[PDB]
Amino acid sequence: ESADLRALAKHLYDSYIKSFPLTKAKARAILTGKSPFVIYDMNSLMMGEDKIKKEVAIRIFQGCQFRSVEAVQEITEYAKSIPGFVNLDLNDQVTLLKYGVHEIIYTMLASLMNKDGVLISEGQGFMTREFLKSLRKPFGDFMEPKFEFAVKFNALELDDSDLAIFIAVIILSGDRPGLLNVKPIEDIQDNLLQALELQLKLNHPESSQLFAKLLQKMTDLRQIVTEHVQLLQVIKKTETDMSLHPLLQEIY
Amino acid sequence: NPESADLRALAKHLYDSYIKSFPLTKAKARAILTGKTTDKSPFVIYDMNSLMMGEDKIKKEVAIRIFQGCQFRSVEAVQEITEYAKSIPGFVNLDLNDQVTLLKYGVHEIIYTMLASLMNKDGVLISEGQGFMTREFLKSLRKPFGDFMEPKFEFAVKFNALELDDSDLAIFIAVIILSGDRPGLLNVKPIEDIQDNLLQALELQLKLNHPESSQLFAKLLQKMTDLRQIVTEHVQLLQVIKKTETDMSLHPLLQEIYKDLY
Ligand SMILES: COC(=O)[C@]1(Cc2ccc(O)c(CC=C(C)C)c2)OC(=O)C(O)=C1c1ccc(O)cc1
Ligand SMILES: COC(=O)[C@]1(Cc2ccc(O)c(CC=C(C)C)c2)OC(=O)C(O)=C1c1ccc(O)cc1
Repeated sequence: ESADLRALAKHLYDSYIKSFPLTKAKARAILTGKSPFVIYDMNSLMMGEDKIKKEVAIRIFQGCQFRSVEAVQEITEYAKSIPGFVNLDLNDQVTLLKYGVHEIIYTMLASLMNKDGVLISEGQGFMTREFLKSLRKPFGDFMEPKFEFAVKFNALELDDSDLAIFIAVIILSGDRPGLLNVKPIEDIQDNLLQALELQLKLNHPESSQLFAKLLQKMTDLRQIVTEHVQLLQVIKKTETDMSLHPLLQEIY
Repeated sequence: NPESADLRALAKHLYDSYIKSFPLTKAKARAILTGKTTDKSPFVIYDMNSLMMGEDKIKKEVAIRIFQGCQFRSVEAVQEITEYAKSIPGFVNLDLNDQVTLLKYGVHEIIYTMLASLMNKDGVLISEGQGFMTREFLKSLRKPFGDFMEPKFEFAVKFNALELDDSDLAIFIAVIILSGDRPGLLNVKPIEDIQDNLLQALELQLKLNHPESSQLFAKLLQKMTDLRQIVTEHVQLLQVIKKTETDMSLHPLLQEIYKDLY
């Protein structure tokens, strides 16, 4: 019966590796020392465009949104590999992904961050924390709360096999508004929570109450998400130069 | 068999995303139209009085109010197709300008493909299938509004005879969006590679779902010629409206789609 939880752990690890090119293992190997191009100022950014692929702060934010949409499809694919997920009411699958992707993006973004900056373009670049802080308000305070979260999150020293199960727990949240059949969602999350618990005991025997400490980080995650939504409004309200091509507006 | 297993998974994925993106499926449309039902029975608009009463029953000039109404729903349909497109594996990975190009030229061919699901020889479901507007009433509309819908009906009765279900249409409308032959595409090869995979997916789906339908795949692909022609006539008809009805307002998103279209 513990054998089924190990099978679930391995299953989610295998699907996580398939769905996400840039693992934490890979990201960590880079961040510590195929060296990446560093963006530390406007001049290094300008030259960066030759491998990054009107105003600086707006172009960066927009680029980030384009790449965020690419990640949502990777997470959607991963979600369909979670035992029981596709058997749920189709409206509930949509609800769980709509509310879940933001929490997952910031969880996985921590894998790409240290206190000094963040890997960009599947590890091709490194944009410095200071450069992002240096953008004219309100763009200068967008990434900073994410860095704060990442520093505290990365102190848990989770690996990819741990994060694979954790991400599944996030997706199967029974408290998303508008859910029609909460029972099988909580029943799957119960099984994932059991699998995560055993994973963290076996993988981190020396790490006392790591399970508890990880679940507590959900608080921080949700604050980071609501804070981003609120700052997305300040943009929509007061930004004249944000108006993209009407058909691009639709995709985002 | 392992290769064909990945094509079944792609068809599954696309159908699943089709159900999520499109509130009114062919399956629901046909259940309303084939008049089996007591709860799903539509109110029928066939004349002015039934249109007037339809205003209370369903939730300026007549021909204009109907045309302004189709405009707004077309916009809402562009939204649904755009949401579907994002779900097609590889689409959001493509160049940003090419994503815009594929949608610009693709959405109207998809609108008319899926409008067929809502049509029989006698008329078309309106207001999410609550209403039904007769083909005769639409044809009797003041020139040039009288012949906007008739070419869609002509296409629909022929297309509908292929007897495709939603699981077929999900892969077909994906094949339409990933068209490498669109004017102004910067990188064609990555589009063609996605369409290759979609076409394999469609071919196995039509073979498994329609075993006794000879060359249904080839016959479906030929219908893409008919869609192309319906869009041209539609655009020509809009040019006439702009000049004849200067007081009538086209939607910017639709204007942007129509801007320098062939
Ligand atoms: C989970 O990770 C991600 O989704 C991202 C998306 C992404 C990919 C390539 C990129 O060049 C960017 C641009 C990142 C910035 C900070 C302008 C984002 O992949 C990243 O390497 C990265 O830094 C991401 C990212 C996502 C959301 C953000 O708010 C910031 C970065
Ligand atoms: C989903 O239903 C359709 O496809 C349309 C849109 C439609 C929806 C509700 C409506 O009330 C109407 C007609 C408008 C009034 C004010 C009675 C049209 O219903 C139609 O009869 C019709 O012709 C629709 C249509 C046609 C062409 C398009 O490009 C888009 C929608």
